[PDB]
Amino acid sequence: SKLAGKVAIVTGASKGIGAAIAKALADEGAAVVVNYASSKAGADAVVSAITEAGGRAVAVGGDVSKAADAQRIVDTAIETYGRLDVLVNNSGVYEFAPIEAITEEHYRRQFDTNVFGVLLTTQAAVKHLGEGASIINISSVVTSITPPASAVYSGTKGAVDAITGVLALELGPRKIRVNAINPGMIVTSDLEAQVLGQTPLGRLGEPNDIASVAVFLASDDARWMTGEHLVVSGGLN
Amino acid sequence: MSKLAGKVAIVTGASKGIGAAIAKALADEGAAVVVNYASSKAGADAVVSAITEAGGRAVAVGGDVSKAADAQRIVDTAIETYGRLDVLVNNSGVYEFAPIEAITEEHYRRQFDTNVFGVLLTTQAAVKHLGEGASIINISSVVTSITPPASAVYSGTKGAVDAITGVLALELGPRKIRVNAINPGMIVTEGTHSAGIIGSDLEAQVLGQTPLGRLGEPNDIASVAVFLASDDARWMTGEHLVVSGGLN
Amino acid sequence: MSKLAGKVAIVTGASKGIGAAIAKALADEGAAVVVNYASSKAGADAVVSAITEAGGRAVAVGGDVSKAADAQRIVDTAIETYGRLDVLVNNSGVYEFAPIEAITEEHYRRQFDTNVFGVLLTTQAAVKHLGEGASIINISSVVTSITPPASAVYSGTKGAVDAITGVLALELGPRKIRVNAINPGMIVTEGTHSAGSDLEAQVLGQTPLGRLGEPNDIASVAVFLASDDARWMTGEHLVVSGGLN
Amino acid sequence: SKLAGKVAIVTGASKGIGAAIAKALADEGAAVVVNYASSKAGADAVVSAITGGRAVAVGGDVSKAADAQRIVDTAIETYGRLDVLVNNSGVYEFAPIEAITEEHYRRQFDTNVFGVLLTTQAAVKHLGEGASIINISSVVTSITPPASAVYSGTKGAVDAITGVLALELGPRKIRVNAINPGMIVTAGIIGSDLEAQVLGQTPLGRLGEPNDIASVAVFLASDDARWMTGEHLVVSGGLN
Ligand code: NA
Ligand code: NA
Ligand code: NA
Ligand code: NA
Ligand code: NA
Ligand code: NA
Ligand code: NA
Ligand code: NA
Repeated sequence: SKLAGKVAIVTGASKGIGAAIAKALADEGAAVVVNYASSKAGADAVVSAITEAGGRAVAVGGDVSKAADAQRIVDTAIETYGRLDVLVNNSGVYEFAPIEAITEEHYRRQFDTNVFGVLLTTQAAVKHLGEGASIINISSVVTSITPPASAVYSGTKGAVDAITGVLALELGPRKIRVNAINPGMIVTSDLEAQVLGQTPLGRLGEPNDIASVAVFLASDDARWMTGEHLVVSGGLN
Repeated sequence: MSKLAGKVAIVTGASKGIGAAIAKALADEGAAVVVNYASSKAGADAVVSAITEAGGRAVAVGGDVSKAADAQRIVDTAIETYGRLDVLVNNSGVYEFAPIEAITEEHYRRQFDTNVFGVLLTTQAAVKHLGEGASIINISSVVTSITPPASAVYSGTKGAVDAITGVLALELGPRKIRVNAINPGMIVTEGTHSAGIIGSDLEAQVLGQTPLGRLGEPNDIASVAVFLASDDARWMTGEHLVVSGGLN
Repeated sequence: MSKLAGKVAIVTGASKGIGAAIAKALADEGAAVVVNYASSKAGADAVVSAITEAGGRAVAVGGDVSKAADAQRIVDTAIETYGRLDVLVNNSGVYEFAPIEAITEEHYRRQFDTNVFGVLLTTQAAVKHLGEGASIINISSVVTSITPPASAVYSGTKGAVDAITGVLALELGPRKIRVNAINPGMIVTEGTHSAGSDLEAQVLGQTPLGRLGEPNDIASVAVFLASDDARWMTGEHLVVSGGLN
Repeated sequence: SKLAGKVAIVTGASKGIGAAIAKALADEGAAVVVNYASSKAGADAVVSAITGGRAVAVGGDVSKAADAQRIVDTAIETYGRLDVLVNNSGVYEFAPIEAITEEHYRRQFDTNVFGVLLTTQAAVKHLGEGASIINISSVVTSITPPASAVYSGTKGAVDAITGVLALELGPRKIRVNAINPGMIVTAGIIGSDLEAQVLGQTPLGRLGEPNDIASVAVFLASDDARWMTGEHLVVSGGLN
């Protein structure tokens, strides 16, 4: 198993992409700290699924935009499993608005979680990370396609892309890898039909389309990649 | 003929450095310029006197682009003073470096509020007065290409600016308002290259990676701003022009 | 003040379209222009007449940039006629589309030889006369960003031009010679917009600025890059497609 | 096993990157046609190393249309199918602009570009839903080093070809992606000096090895990459 003995944290992992990454990491033998912001029951079902199949996992509630919660999520990993190897920053929220409608709260809520939350969780994690560790930031294909009415959301993801490249260089001497995945629209309307029509591989994405890439980046198979942004959108860029 | 004859521009963060040089260069091409400053009134007054002494029009206005009321007042100043608005240069920006271990909430908020939110607020207030042929220029940074260690917050702000540039290019395209970014390299005091000064270890390191063999000075950026502001760039929108002497 | 007063430029493939508009636009800023054509002598002669009748200096020279001797003669024409060389615009280029199944050796070679080897041979000849402040402008294409179906060879060639631009910027930077690319979108006959095909319609629908590009859209960016206004830009690739990328 | 029942072709596979890719893919259950331009011994060695699995050596120069076709026919004749193509066959030569010749241009573009197009063209007949094409390009398309105009040009062309074919073959659900390797140690003062200079610019603090590329090829060949096409993965230890 690619991640035997390793320990991963996945933020935003009660549902959807985060949930699928937590399970796929466990399938390769990582113990997984399943952080949830919203739905506790979803996270408990992720833990139950991991543990039923012979894995180890633990759910932990918390809001990554708050320094104390970010720290507690990292502590959980160490207090429960004694080590940390992989961080998946997946906690993200989204809201669209044209330039005329953008409010301060629209700006703050998204930057606080999508950017400051990545920084706080990563800062907390870095204390425990050494040679071979892998940090995976979940960004979005919007940094390539930058759609109308997405200035703040795409703004947050542009910030994540840049942070990924900074930390790759900064943490390189410590041999900690930092990469991004830039997913397309992932289904867990007009937009779905539009996006489908622009998607070369002829379907909409699913959570496990992202999960398999996160596992690759988490594993030693990606030991010579850092600072990369992998667009996982079925060909849309 | 002057490229910006009869036009009006706002330049945010224009008391010094790049923004000051941009204001002067836009005025040189006939634009009347609202010189916005965050706290150096004396700097902005100097830029206005240099503009008017050279035969141009300009007016200083103080205000924090991160505060909606100040964003609106900066834009009102253009319309009240000159009757119209054609060019917005979002240059207000602050910078601070820190490794991941030293990042704090205030370090994060201060840079994002000014370098991101201030761009959105100023642009939001301006667009109600922009029509076909208008040009918004966002001053980003070469850090979005080279992403140096200990710049996670700063570079993050500029990544955000780069993506906002793309979004608004698409969003404002049907109104025929252009939106582009300039991504400056490290910029040093005007006269540095003529004085033969390498000022610091950081300057030396960037200079060693700069193909053109010096560091940029403010007028290096200003001339690109005028280009993007003019009709010469009419078929460019959503671009990010790295202006670093070849460092990327 | 004319931005290129006293400078000398070469524009390859300048008998029509983008090339022609670039030649006229450089001369409008005071450059003397060597107007190179591959086939159409009459196109080049009318570009020259247009320039001289507007008070500038220009000369036509026929030649195939994919042949070393012709690339060298194009450059020697600048030096013999005007004494110097400051600006090279590598615009000569051909295109042909074809799906992978249909690609032929001739379809590959003709495009690579003109679009890539021609740029190399011309730049090579020019560099012998370029000094500080020189500017080399390669005409690439938006296809390097959008990479459309059935353009493997053509996009291949422009992808090569994009890379060569980055290499030569680093390579010639210590000599203070700038090297940049323009990556035009689809460009149609001048006047098509003001006047009012299915591919044209498709590309128009995908263009944020609401029309198709015309040659002067490219020309004015070429003048910028040729000038001292762009003195702090080298190795860049400017997409000039009305926002399509 | 990620590529159980699948068949792969890897071009220029007698040494270095290509050989390591061939062993990695067969390690996941794929039958590998191991193309070599010259070193039959190396290729045979690779095949021997493989035979847990299945493999067959084949000589050919992908720049020559008939050789490219025979590489693909070898796959179909020996194993009945074709699922993965790795276009690795590459020559490299460096020269500053003053030193560029017609022969230096042609030999690189013929193998690094026309050979990719010929081999791909032969192969696509046989490729269906879930097939994966992997083009080995180079980090040079990001870093564009001096004295590499022709070699970086070839790789810039491969990057663009990758994008075109991802969109072109999308409707058939054939994926097309590139790896952009950094310097992979696989001479004299020139090699040592270069190695130190690249090490110093490499954030992960060593030089690349062939397996560093191989493991990424196996990912792109596999279904784990089923939602990626038209991508270019830099595998350089962080140098870009
Ligand atoms: Na885009
Ligand atoms: Na695309
Ligand atoms: Na970079
Ligand atoms: Na570079
Ligand atoms: Na694309
Ligand atoms: Na786009
Ligand atoms: Na580069
Ligand atoms: Na880099």
